Amino acid sequence: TATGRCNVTYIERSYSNGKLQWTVTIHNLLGRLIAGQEVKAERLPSFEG
Amino acid sequence: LTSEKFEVQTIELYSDPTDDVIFTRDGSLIVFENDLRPQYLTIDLEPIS
Repeated sequence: TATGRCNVTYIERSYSNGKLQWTVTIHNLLGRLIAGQEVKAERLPSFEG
Repeated sequence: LTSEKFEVQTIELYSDPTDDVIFTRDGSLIVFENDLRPQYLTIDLEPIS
């Protein structure tokens, strides 16, 4: 997001409403997270979170 | 259409090789174990006179 970028060691994803819920696993945080944040993958352009 | 109306995350994908023998490559690492997932291996037999 705006607040920063950090790397995820792996994700699990579990079910709410039938859309999966990815629950990732990260090292650290740059900047204060927010519920809504504008998300993009550092490594990938294609994905959106 | 998107994922909510879909249920399961991990789907065994079924395929029939043109090949008798299977080739591991990179992170392509075959495994057999049973107790955890039995549903792949099935042994059957006919006793004979």
